[PDB]
Amino acid sequence: MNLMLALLTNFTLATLLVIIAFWLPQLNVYSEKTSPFSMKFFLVAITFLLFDLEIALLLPLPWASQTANLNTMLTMALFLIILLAVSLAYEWTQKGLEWTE
Amino acid sequence: MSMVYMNIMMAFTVSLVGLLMYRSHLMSSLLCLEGMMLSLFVMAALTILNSHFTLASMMPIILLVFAACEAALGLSLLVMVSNTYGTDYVQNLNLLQC
Amino acid sequence: SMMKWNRERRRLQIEDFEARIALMPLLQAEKDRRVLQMLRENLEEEATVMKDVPGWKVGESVFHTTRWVTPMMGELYGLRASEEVLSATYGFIWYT
Amino acid sequence: MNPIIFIIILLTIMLGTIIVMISSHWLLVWIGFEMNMLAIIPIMMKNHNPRATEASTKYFLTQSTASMLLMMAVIINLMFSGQWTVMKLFNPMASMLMTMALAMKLGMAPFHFWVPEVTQGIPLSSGLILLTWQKLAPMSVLYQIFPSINLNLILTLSVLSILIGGWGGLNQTQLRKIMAYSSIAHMGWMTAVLPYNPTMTLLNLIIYIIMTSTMFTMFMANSTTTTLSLSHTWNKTPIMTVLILATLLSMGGLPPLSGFMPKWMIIQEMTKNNSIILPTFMAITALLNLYFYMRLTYSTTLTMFPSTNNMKMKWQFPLMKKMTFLPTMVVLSTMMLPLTPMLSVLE
Amino acid sequence: AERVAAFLKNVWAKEPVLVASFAIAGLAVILPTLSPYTKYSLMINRATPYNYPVPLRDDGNMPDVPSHPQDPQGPSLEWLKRL
Amino acid sequence: MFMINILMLIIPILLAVAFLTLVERKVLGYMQLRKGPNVVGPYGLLQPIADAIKLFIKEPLRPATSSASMFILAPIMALGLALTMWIPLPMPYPLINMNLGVLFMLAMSSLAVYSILWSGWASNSKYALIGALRAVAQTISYEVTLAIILLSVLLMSGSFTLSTLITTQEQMWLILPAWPLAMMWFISTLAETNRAPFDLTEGESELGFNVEYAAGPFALFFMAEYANIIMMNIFTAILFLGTSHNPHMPELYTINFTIKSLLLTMSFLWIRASYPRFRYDQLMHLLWKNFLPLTLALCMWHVSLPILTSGIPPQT
Amino acid sequence: PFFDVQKRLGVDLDRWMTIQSAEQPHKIPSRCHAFEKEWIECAHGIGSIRAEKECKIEFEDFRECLLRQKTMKRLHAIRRQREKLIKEGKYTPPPHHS
Amino acid sequence: MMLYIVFILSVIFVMGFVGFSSKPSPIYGGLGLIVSGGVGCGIVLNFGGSFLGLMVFLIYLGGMMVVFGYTTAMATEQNKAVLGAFVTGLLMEFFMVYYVLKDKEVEVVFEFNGLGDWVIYDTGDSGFFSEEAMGIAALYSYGTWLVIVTGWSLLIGVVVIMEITRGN
Amino acid sequence: MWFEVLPGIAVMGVCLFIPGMATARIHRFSNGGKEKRVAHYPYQWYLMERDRRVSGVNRSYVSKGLENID
Ligand SMILES: CCCCCCCCCCCCCCCCCC(=O)OC[C@H](COP(=O)([O-])OCC[N+](C)(C)C)OC(=O)CCCCCCCCCCCCCCCCC
Ligand SMILES: CCCCCCCCCCCCCCCCCC(=O)OC[C@H](COP(=O)(O)OCCN)OC(=O)CCCCCCCCCCCCCCCCC
Repeated sequence: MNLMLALLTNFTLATLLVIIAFWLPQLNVYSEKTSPFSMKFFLVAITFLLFDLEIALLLPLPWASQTANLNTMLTMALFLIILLAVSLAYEWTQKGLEWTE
Repeated sequence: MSMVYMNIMMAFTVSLVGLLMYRSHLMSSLLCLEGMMLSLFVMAALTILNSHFTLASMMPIILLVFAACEAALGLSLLVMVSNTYGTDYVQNLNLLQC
Repeated sequence: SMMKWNRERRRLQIEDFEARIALMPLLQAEKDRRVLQMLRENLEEEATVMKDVPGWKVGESVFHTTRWVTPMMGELYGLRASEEVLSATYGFIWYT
Repeated sequence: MNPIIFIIILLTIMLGTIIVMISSHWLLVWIGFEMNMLAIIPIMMKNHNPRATEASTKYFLTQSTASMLLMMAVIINLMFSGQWTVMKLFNPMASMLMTMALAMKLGMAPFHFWVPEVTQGIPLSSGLILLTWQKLAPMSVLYQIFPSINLNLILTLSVLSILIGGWGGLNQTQLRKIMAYSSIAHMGWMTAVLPYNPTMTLLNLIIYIIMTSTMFTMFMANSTTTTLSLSHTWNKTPIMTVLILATLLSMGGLPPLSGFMPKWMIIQEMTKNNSIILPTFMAITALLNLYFYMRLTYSTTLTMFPSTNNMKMKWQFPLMKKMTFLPTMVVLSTMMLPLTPMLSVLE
Repeated sequence: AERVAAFLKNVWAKEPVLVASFAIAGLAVILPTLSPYTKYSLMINRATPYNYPVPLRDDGNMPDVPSHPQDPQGPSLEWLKRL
Repeated sequence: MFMINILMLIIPILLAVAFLTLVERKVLGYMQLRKGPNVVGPYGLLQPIADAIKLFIKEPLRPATSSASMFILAPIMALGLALTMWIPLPMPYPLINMNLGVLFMLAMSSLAVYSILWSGWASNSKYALIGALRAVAQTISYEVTLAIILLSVLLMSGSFTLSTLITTQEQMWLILPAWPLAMMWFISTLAETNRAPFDLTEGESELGFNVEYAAGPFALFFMAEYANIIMMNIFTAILFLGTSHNPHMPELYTINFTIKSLLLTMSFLWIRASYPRFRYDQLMHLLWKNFLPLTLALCMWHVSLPILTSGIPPQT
Repeated sequence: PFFDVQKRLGVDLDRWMTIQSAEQPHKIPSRCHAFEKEWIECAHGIGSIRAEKECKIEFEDFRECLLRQKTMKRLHAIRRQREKLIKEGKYTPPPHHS
Repeated sequence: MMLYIVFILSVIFVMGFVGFSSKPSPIYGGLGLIVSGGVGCGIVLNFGGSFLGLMVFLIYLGGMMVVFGYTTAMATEQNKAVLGAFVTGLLMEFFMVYYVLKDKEVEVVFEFNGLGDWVIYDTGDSGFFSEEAMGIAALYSYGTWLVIVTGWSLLIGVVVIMEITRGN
Repeated sequence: MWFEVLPGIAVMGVCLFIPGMATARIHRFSNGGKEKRVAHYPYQWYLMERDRRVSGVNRSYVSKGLENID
């Protein structure tokens, strides 16, 4: 219940400031004023997604070090990170990480 | 089953029907495809956690990783469709009738 | 420095874990008597509530086997106050 | 595309299909399918033209939807049985979605509208993978869950496939569409005998792969994709027309060629189960396939169509295409009937 | 002998960051094999008692299983107090 | 009493952000051989209050936005999430004692990109959208290193609990065993919060995304942005400059911990005054070609180092 | 499997997560470990044609521990009967149930 | 009404799905899918899954959904059918909620119950660890085969997407 | 001079001290002068709920010692 109140208070407070911000100066009456897809940007987002997913597989590492099979665990932990570095090398050499046309 | 399962199971049905009825945009359907995996993610996690199927606690994460990789491949095709006809409308993708 | 301090922390965890082991027999005995009591308390109310129902057996098992089956939340706190049920279901998940 | 990346992508298509066949867990089966779909799209986009882009899109949407239904069946099966093992499903609703998910992946009617269009929009080599290799993974799962498949559903999908493959093929002049409808028709035979004797499902699959691979290989040698362009072959490579005639006759089931063996054994395993109406209707409807096969034999080998003047410049060069295993595949497609009892090696 | 020195001294001048990255990653893969303390990591992990030590019914022929926690028989964590 | 606790956390945060504007203007002034605000109140102590009132009684624009509902959702989300990232901070006792607090802060921090993206849409300007896309690509790129670096540090701590980082540093600061990670964590926090030398949004002559906002709505984006500057420097001190906790005198912890958190916040102002600005293609190369190779290599080193020394921390 | 490579090579690729009564880390049991064990040992070796008839008693118990369908029907009946007697003055909850 | 938090969240879960399933403009469709994701995590948290619930925020909402919105703003060129579908969806949800709250038993394909989700929770736990966390950490000790195939697929995703997007 | 920058730092410094000082005091006020109990794992929660039943008053922080044992 505590975490629920904390979220309710923060967003309720933010909404109040926003609406009274759009209305408090409107208590004033000012005269009415009257009167390309980029490919490289997309590749940054996709590269982040595939890297972000691989991070999801690495988050449980601290708990994985508590096992009695450290030899197996340490072998796969270094395999995931090595594979993550192989993806970076492939993009680097294939001109993926460039911003020049 | 239980009361919560009904809404999760009915949320998958809504997304499936949403995916099988395109309106105009291709981006709209990909969202209905990623809604389907969200319902499957929650439904599986509810089953695994409730039954204390310990070793299956990693399955929902694997479901999320592959489903997002598939989603990335879907967005790439959408981009290459838009770079050709200027928009992501499905009616343009009608050359293969003949 | 980190190796030394982490090694001392593992010796502290074992000491803290062994205290739990030394107490589990007493806690298990208490839990067994508390679970059985609540099952019997529900059995009485079921008998009173359904003494005149067309073909109802009081405390009839829904399993073919006669093996002991761990009760679920519905069987223990079926007819208890909402606040007590709320604590025993979401109390841990909602603590802080 | 770099040659090394082409090998890597192909081995990933194979690895996806192999994972499905060696897995005792529904999660690894699903992972196998996902790895397979991810790797095959780049070989469909390799020519970089709008039609390829459209074909890759229609394939992604179909296979993505099919995989979501399959994963829904697995979870329902987990709720009602508490296990992941690759075997009979324990809920009738799980079986329906699982059976329908695989039907969409295979291309069976009425989930068939993508096979003619995807096969038309991609090169011949990509179509060969699509129509032969991509059918191994779904058939492996059907081989294992057939004890719980709804009989009226699997036999209803089989009958529609035979009909729709037959009628669809009559109105085609493009070679890639003709093979696509031919592929739908032969799928119905494989799934019709599945409830009765799964061994004959594999035999019909093996024979179909050999015959289909022979046709695509011969089309790729002359770079022919239309009926008319195939009719100039007699004036360029006369031998290749005799091989096309023999294979087309084989695919139609005419004895004493190899393509009569599966139709022969499937009719046997259905009459043992007192199924007389279905095999007769299946066999008669297959004459539609024999018709538009015979039409290609009239415009390719049994008649000499008009030629063009520039053809004379082709006579001065040889065939530099690979034509891998073509001599071996063509013989297996025509001269295996005397070895019919060898199907026991598949048991 | 001179080829390697020329190669190493060039990446160290043009790409010091990458030279550091591969050296650090290379040590992460090698030292655990040669480290004599890697065996103590497994022993510490096996010594941590998450579960309850369920006792064994006594049959008479079990001289290696103590009758009481403070008996000298059974595994000992003396090596851990000194590590 | 918990409701009183929430207000005892929110209001002081906003007041701290209000007077951070003053301190920033005066530290920058003295590094530039001038003074900064010293007329509005003694030593400019009333300058923050004057600025607040002025913005909230100034007429807002609200142009012909394509939505007019994202234009109001963006500042709510930015400020709402900025205050939410404070609730698990042990100072030394958290308001909410989460078991996975370190993971909670990553999760909430990755949602702050939407307010940047939504405000881009609402502006209805094609150019303002380009500025939003560059800012978004910057934020997601540099939170790859935040996640991996954090994982590397927690391998010496053993949990995602934020109060366990206090125990881990009960004999020595983690800055000593992990200073290379601290360097790339500190710079990664500047890029996340669009701070110089990484402020291309506010870096005129190349672009910002919050250009169509004025008056109160603009102040809401400003307040959220500065509350994140304090929060990230409080996170850094807990992570790399652990303060000893005495259960009988918790105020002793808070004073020492606040001084560290201020010194790291002033370092942000110090760095703004000293360096020129990165180019967009150059801060991306600083991440994908320099930090990420080292972060991945150090992650391998920190997974193996505890094993080969027999120094794996306890799970609990 | 279609191909039994795992059994031929004696390598456990994916059989460790197939059933919830297998070996779990720290010996954590599933809620229905006993029921799954009983059904598995009943149906072992006799093929699925026989197990569908000669191990039906165990299977129904296993499915009762998974979805708890029968129990929720019984609790639902008791709640209705108590509610019916509650709104007639004919029932009195004891002090420790309130 | 706090004992039925899971069911209340599930009702909001469905309403969000009816939001983007009706397919409003992609900008609003993605907005509705973020709300469902947040509600989806809320349900998973209340069943004991904390790591799994938070993984939804970090990877699904803060990951994929950011790429979806990022790609929409750059490749989407910022009716009766939408309203008709949206109203049709809510009515079915209302009737399903109405009946399961009236007789507490509904039969649509499956037999659903209406007592409350709390009735199936386990009644005993005294561990010094998180069972969910232990299972996920087993990915490295038990899931050797899973790690290899998952990692290879992610690596192939990088190769494949660069091939598709080159255009030449 | 430079020391005229300090007064702004003191106000900013004091505002960052109140949240830490307030939480520590409020916990002790609401927990009978002790630190708030920390229950990250199920075992700790089980003990805390047991303390609630043993206190007589339904409060986890009222400790009963030997004087409660016969
Ligand atoms: C025994 C085993 C030991 C294993 C570990 C061994 C480690 C050995 C040391 C490894 C190197 C240490 C890593 C340092 C980080 C290097 C990152 C890098 O990419 O450098 C090159 C990068 C860029 O390098 P570059 O731009 O010159 O060129 C890169 C390469 N070429 C030439 C090809 C392009 O440097 C930067 O990061 C730029 C800095 C931006 C401005 C930052 C302002 C600094 C303000 C002062 C802050 C001080 C830190 C405060 C910390 C406070 C924390 C509480
Ligand atoms: C056994 C388990 C571990 C197995 C690991 C196997 C997988 C490794 C994954 C590594 C990550 C992928 C990186 C691969 C790409 C290598 C760099 C490359 O692509 O080559 C580009 C480079 C271009 O050359 P150019 O720029 O024209 O001229 C100057 C070059 N120096 O061309 C070059 O000249 C670069 C030269 C090749 C780079 C070799 C890197 C070797 C790294 C090993 C170092 C280990 C040392 C550890 C000991 C340290 C002791 C202090």
